[PDB]
Amino acid sequence: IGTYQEKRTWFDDADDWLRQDRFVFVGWSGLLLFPCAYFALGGWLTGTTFVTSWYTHGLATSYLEGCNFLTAAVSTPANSMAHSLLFVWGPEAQGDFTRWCQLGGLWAFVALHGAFGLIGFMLRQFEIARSVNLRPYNAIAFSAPIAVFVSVFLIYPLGQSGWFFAPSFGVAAIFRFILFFQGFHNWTLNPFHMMGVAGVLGAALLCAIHGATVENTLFEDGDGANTFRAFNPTQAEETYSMVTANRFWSQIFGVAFSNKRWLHFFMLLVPVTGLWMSAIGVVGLALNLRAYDFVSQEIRAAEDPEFETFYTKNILLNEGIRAWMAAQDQPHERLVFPEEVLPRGNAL
Amino acid sequence: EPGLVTPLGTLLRPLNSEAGKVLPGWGTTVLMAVFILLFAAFLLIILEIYNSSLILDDVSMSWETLAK
Amino acid sequence: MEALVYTFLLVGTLGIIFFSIFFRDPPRMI
Amino acid sequence: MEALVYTFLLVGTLGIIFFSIFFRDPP
Amino acid sequence: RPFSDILTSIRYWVIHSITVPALFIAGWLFVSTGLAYDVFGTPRPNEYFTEDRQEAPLITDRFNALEQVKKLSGN
Amino acid sequence: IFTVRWLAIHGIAVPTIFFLGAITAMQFIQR
Amino acid sequence: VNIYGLTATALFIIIPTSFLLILYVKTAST
Amino acid sequence: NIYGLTATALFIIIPTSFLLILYVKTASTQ
Amino acid sequence: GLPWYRVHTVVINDPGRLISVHLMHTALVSGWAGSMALFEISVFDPSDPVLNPMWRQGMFVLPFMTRLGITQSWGGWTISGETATNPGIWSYEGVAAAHIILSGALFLASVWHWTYWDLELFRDPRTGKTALDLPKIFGIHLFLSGLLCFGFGAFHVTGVFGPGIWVSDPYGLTGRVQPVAPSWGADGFDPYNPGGIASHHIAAGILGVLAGLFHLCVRPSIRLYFGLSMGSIETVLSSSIAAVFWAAFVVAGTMWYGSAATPIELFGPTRYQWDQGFFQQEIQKRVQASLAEGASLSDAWSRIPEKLAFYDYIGNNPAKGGLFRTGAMNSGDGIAVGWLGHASFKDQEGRELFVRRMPTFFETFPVLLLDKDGIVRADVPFRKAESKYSIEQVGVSVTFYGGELDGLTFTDPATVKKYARKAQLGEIFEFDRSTLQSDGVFRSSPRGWFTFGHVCFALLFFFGHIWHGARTIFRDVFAG
Amino acid sequence: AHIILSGALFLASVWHWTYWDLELFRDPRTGKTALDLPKIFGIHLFLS
Amino acid sequence: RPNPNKQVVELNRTSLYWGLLLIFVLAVLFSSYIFN
Amino acid sequence: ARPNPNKQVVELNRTSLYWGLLLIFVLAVLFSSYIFN
Ligand code: CLA
Ligand code: CLA
Ligand code: CLA
Ligand SMILES: C=Cc1c(C)c2cc3nc(c4c5[nH]c(cc6nc(cc1[nH]2)C(C)=C6CC)c(C)c5C(=O)[C@@H]4C(=O)OC)[C@@H](CCC(=O)OC/C=C(\C)CCC[C@H](C)CCC[C@H](C)CCCC(C)C)[C@@H]3C
Ligand SMILES: CC(C)=CCC/C(C)=C/CC/C(C)=C/CC/C(C)=C/CC/C(C)=C/CC/C(C)=C/CC/C(C)=C/CC/C(C)=C/CC/C(C)=C/CC1=CC(=O)C(C)=C(C)C1=O
Ligand SMILES: CCCCCCCCCCCCCCCC(=O)OC[C@H](COP(=O)(O)OC[C@@H](O)CO)OC(=O)CCCCCCCCCCCCCCC
Ligand SMILES: CC1=C(/C=C/C(C)=C/C=C/C(C)=C/C=C/C=C(C)/C=C/C=C(C)/C=C/C2=C(C)CCCC2(C)C)C(C)(C)CCC1
Ligand SMILES: CC1=C(/C=C/C(C)=C/C=C/C(C)=C/C=C/C=C(C)/C=C/C=C(C)/C=C/C2=C(C)CCCC2(C)C)C(C)(C)CCC1
Ligand SMILES: CC1=C(/C=C/C(C)=C\C=C\C(C)=C\C=C\C=C(C)\C=C\C=C(C)\C=C\C2=C(C)CCCC2(C)C)C(C)(C)CCC1
Ligand SMILES: CC1=C(\C=C/C(C)=C/C=C/C(C)=C/C=C/C=C(C)/C=C/C=C(C)/C=C/C2=C(C)CCCC2(C)C)C(C)(C)CCC1
Repeated sequence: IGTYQEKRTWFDDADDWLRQDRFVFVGWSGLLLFPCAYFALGGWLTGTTFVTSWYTHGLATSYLEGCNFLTAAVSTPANSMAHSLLFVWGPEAQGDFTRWCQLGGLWAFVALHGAFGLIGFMLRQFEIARSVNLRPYNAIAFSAPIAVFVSVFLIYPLGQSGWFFAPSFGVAAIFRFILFFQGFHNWTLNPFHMMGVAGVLGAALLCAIHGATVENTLFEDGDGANTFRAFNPTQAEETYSMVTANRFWSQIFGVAFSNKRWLHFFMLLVPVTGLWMSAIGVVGLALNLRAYDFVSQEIRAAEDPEFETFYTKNILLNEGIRAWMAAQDQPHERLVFPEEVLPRGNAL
Repeated sequence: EPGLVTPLGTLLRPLNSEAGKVLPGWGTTVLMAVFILLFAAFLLIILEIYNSSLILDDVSMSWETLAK
Repeated sequence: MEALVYTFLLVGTLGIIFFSIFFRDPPRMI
Repeated sequence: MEALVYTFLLVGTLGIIFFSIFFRDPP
Repeated sequence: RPFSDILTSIRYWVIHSITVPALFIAGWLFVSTGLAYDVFGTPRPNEYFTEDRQEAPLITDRFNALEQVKKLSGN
Repeated sequence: IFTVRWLAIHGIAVPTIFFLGAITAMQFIQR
Repeated sequence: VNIYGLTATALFIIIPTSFLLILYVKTAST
Repeated sequence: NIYGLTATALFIIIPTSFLLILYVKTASTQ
Repeated sequence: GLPWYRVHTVVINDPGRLISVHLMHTALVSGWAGSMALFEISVFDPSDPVLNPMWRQGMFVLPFMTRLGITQSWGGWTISGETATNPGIWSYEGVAAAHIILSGALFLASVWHWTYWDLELFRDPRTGKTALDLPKIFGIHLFLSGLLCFGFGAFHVTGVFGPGIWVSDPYGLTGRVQPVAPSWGADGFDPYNPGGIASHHIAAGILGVLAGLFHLCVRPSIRLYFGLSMGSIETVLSSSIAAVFWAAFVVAGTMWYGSAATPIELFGPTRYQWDQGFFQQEIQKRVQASLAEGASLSDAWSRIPEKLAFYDYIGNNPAKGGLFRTGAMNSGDGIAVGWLGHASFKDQEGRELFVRRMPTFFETFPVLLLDKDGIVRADVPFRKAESKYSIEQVGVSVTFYGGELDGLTFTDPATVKKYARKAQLGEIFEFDRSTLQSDGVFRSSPRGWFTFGHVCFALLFFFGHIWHGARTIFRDVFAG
Repeated sequence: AHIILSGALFLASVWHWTYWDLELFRDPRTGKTALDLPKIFGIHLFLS
Repeated sequence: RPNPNKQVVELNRTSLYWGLLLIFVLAVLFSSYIFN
Repeated sequence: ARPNPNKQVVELNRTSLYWGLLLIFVLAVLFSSYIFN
């Protein structure tokens, strides 16, 4: 059936069945995407619904214990496990299930199955693009979320002392992670995070302007005020005036797009670059390579007691966060800070 | 038009000559799959030993292995 | 010294912005 | 690092000479 | 079989009216009988602080955590 | 009957209703 | 104030600028 | 050394960039 | 024509310029290796090998040369501080000169191959077009790689013909270049077992030779040939990028977590040795053994080598530096000079007190003096706060055993406070932050820099693999 | 003051570069560009 | 022998402006950290 | 304001480029030792 018109085998029949068009496109990558993603979602839900974190973190995080949607999470394993893969059949759990769920292995289960689900999803995007005969720019775009997930949930915990310092799958847990980076890593001051936030805000800006400009430069292709109905999806004529939009934005802003392909490629390119740079910054953080302090200003402040800048105030705030949060954030250190050593504004 | 001729090129011609030839059918794909499965099992063994998730009596999995 | 470098960088960026706004390639066949 | 920059300048001059010798434009 | 025909058929309604409440009561009993507290190891609202520790548990060693978690839980 | 659509819909629905019942039951346990 | 920082900044400003000017002049001449 | 190193770097770079720009302009038109 | 990001695509359709360009890149790499070797040899200070080792002075390529046998230098000094009896041809300067000469030869070969691109070797006699039989090229190159791997494993690492690799004791006190006997048992898969390297290289060389012979003889299947686009040069690029970023991830992991291929004498101690108090436990074990044998505290603490105490210091932790804290470790906190001896803090009642050591996370950590039980007995009252457990209020005294200050006992509250602050960081050492005008903030060892660079490169090469594989699979739509 | 003068002169130079085909530089008889060098010299010497 | 695979690189004024802006913005962002 | 008749383009052949590069590098070699003092 191929180039040389040869016979058909098991692989041919499997390929014909898998790629058959239906409501739910399975594809070859479906065998990987569907079970992994299904078990990731199931693990997250059954963990945030029944499983607790009393023994791993000393916290109560579940619906059964009385937490709502915002303060429920699947917490990471205890710091004692370090970087253990923590299989249900592993030496830690010895095959037991209730101990395994009680020991924090459900986080590792969810994270690993979700990562493989992401891989399967990108493979599915590739398969769909090949089937429809289109350039697979969607997979190139989706590369950035995978990079962010790998940097934050896998590479960073591996660089640290264990899975304990990974983000936990929950809203309040993510907020804790964010504040932890602020207090300890000075993550706001890292230039890579600056480039990432610039990219994300620029992507939102581009989306807003493109939508408004397209919707405010339509051609009068029909009667009535409801312009949405005046559009035929099979038409071969442009639905908005590129020349008018170009002139308007060149006279308002100063520079305006003149190529549709370049415009949409720029929309694709900005956020992908932003999150890739954020991922590189997080990779740098994983090894404690922090853009924490400016040596010149620190020396000047130490020498001159009258020297104050917003940078020094941020340093003081970070020190306060660290000292007041590490007491309960990291139980395995067994830190007991006397009330007289905690940093505190003396004014009271 | 003919290309440049060198004694080394004449010697090495047969290596690059048989270009594009294929073996009809599926060939040895099953053997390749078996070897891939074996390599995946071996890599899993290595990763688990190194991760301490697979403890063997002989191995120590620490710097004290250098004391043996 | 470093303040002069920062000022030069900012002035150069502003000059590039001005040149891009004004001395632009005229767009044809939009 | 003065010796380094001296050597770099001399090697650059030698490279310019070599390129002029071997990569001259045809008449 | 379009979704309109799926909804219209009475066989689906009669076969689902005997199963949906069954699943709902199964979940309600799962919570109420206390099987959830046992299968998942979630402490009951009276055994959070046992007299032995009176504090939050802290797992120490990974290899022997199997016995440590149960001795900390009071089991 | 046992098509892939049936499998997907039921696999997503049955645990959903079971967990909804579980949450409704948990809403009433006294603290 | 270190020489390394100033020279790195100067090189990073100048070399890509020269490369871009080369390419733009090549394009405009053609 | 900062003065001398900066002067040498600029003298090496800027005139070479100018000459390269002129040559690339010339070579474009065969 | 082409945009600025496609200028190198002109080489895709002819092998000769591909050979020339690859030769140019290899020449550039060799030249960088030689130049960096020369620079590091120029900057290195071999005066003190126990307190100023290579990893303390920001050496990058020097440990890699030292790992495989090169130890002596033409300047009359060895890496161990001993005099060089006979440097020989294979010295650091010799290696750098060899790399430079190789770079020049490769540059000349690249120029020649660029000049003569039209060669009859690349043209298939059947159609007279430039074509490369990628499976057979892969077979030949795999055969060569397997042969080289087997040779390196059997003759160099084993020491049958070559010098051998670097082997050290677990605590990194006495490490030298020694031949290793390959271990074929289970312990051969222990990463900290040096014989595993030789066993791996021998076995992998044999298997690579066999696989090269197979791929040289057997032709690919038609289904596989068309499925993986074996007739296109771009698929090889995608597969190679995948392989290299996998290799980079593995290498970075091994470097960060430590292995037999990254001795701590060359790359410094790791993060997890300080996290788990490795050297601290060893020092305590030695001290307890000496005390049980019967000896005074000064005698017990004077038998601890200064090297072992130096390894037990937060300053040597790779995870304490900063992204833009450039330079060697010496440029931050100065150069180590000597050991001040172990410091013991005791209150007025005579109760023994210990300082809570600083965890790796905390840039700044409060100092706490706590008893054996764990209850805090003293602390510094922040900056300008009033306390009931201040150092002078409790009357804490410090006694030094061993080191430079052996036998001394300070009671001045300022002195006790300063020594407690300096001892919360681990063992107390003397530094001279004047020769290099050190800032006083910690830097990162070459281990951390190598790990950071290679993880970033692997992460970027992942996207490279994605893009090039997408281009290969979708060649028809991309071309037209 | 010197810096501001330099900026003003830069702007004037840009303007004079943009507009060059002035009737002032055209000979009334021939209609081609010309300069009556002795008279410009006289004016400039008077000003000096 | 002349190479059939001959092509010329082009860079319009917009690309030049983008590149200059990118390099100057990167220098502005990273100068504070490089100088420290 | 119209197309200026005085329009001309500058050229610089490869020989001139080599001469200029050699002059610059030779001057730098000669004066670097003096400038570093
Ligand atoms: C025979 C020539 C030769 C020799 C003896 C050396 C020797 C050396 N080089 Mg040099 N080098 C050479 C050629 C040579 N080099 C060339 C041609 C280049 C240009 C590419 C370089 C570029 C270079 C650099 C940039 C550096 C060195 C360095 C070194 C030193 C450390 C080597 C090391 O750790 O390798 C370790 C090698 C590896 C870990 C490579 C692993 C290979 C992977 C695993 C193969 C995977 C693919 C494989 C084919 C899969 C199949 C496997 C199996 C089935 C067959 C050592 C003195 C280093 C140094 O300190 O010196 C300054 C250094 O930084 N070299
Ligand atoms: C894998 C690559 C690698 C690694 C791990 C190292 C590691 C090391 N090198 Mg080596 N080096 C390398 C490649 C590498 N080098 C190469 C390719 C060169 C040639 C340029 C050098 C040249 C070199 C010199 C000359 C010196 C070192 C030194 C060092 C040490 C200190 C590193 C440091 O200060 O970080 C600095 C880290 C950074 C500045 C982070 C930069 C990362 C971001 C992404 C840069 C982005 C810049 C961007 C374009 C914007 C620019 C803005 C503009 C104003 C500049 C360390 C052992 C020093 C040392 O002590 O050794 C004796 C030293 O003197 N290296
Ligand atoms: C084995 C490595 C390898 C090889 C051989 C290639 C080869 C190629 N790539 Mg791929 N690529 C790679 C890795 C590789 N790439 C990786 C890792 C990435 C992810 C970052 C990409 C992303 C990528 C894209 C997105 C595109 C290519 C394209 C191309 C083609 C033209 C490249 C060109 O002209 O750039 C010329 C580049 C310049 C003139 C300027 C580049 C300047 C950057 C900043 C690098 C500066 C030098 C750098 C600092 C040196 C250090 C390198 C580091 C690895 C040590 C060519 C076939 C293009 C293509 O095929 O188009 C049809 C294309 O669109 N590549
Ligand atoms: C928080 C932000 C955020 C979310 C939630 C999100 C979500 C999504 N984006 C998708 C697509 C995309 N996102 C893209 C670009 C981006 N996406 C971004 C940010 C996000 N994208 C950003 C910033 C960019 C810019 C680069 C692209 C280009 C695409 C797509 O093509 C794709 C799409 O088609 O969208 C509709 C979908 C992929 C579905 C999937 O993997 O199914 C498979 C399911 C899997 C793998 C299970 C997930 C497992 C996860 C990783 C772990 C478990 C997580 C828990 C279940 C939930 C945790 C709850 C929290 C409170 C912690 C999904 C709707
Ligand atoms: C003395 C002085 C000046 C003191 C000030 C000092 C000071 C604080 C300086 C700030 C320093 C500074 C610049 C810091 C920023 C540094 C920083 C974070 C750099 C980011 C660098 C970087 C590489 C980021 C990576 C991510 C990235 C690529 C971001 C790009 C973001 C970006 C440019 C977004 C686009 C924004 C934008 C305005 C788009 C408008 C587009 C537009 C005009 C569309 C119009 C339009 C729409 C249509 O729909 C149609 C149809 C047509 C036709 C049309 O035209
Ligand atoms: C009253 C308003 C006064 C003006 C307000 C400010 C206007 C500033 C406009 C700057 C545009 C620069 C574009 C250069 C490059 C250029 O000429 O672009 C030209 C480009 C149009 O390109 P074309 O569509 O013609 O391209 C056709 C293709 O075939 C080739 O590109 O315009 C854009 O891409 C829009 C995106 C602008 C994004 C601007 C971001 C803001 C500037 C960056 C941040 C500056 C910080 C300064 C800190 C000191
Ligand atoms: C195919 C292919 C490939 C690959 C190749 C390879 C590389 C292979 C290899 C393979 C291998 C290399 C395998 C191995 C395996 C091994 C094993 C599988 C082992 C096992 C063991 C055991 C089982 C043991 C057990 C035990 C112990 C532990 C001791 C005591 C006794 C007992 C028995 C208990 C690639 C991807 C590249 C590409 C494509 C093609
Ligand atoms: C090297 C040398 C030389 C030369 C030198 C020179 C020639 C220099 C020049 C220099 C220069 C020539 C400089 C200039 C500068 C300028 C400037 C710096 C300007 C500025 C301006 C401004 C800033 C303005 C602004 C403005 C305007 C525009 C108007 C309005 C107002 C404002 C303010 C806005 C020689 C050979 C003799 C030898 C010796 C050495
Ligand atoms: C050849 C030869 C010669 C000579 C030599 C000499 C005398 C010199 C050389 C010199 C040199 C001097 C060389 C060098 C090379 C270098 C390189 C090749 C570099 C590279 C670099 C890079 C690639 C970097 C990159 C980067 C940056 C920029 C920063 C950081 C980051 C990154 C990594 C991105 C003769 C003819 C006599 C003989 C034969 C041999
Ligand atoms: C883990 C796992 C398991 C088990 C089980 C499973 C797989 C499960 C799943 C499960 C699931 C998968 C579940 C689900 C659930 C869901 C839910 C529970 C939902 C809910 C929802 C809601 C509640 C909503 C709400 C709302 C909205 C949003 C709208 C409107 C408004 C409102 C608010 C109403 C086993 C061990 C056997 C194996 C492995 C895996």
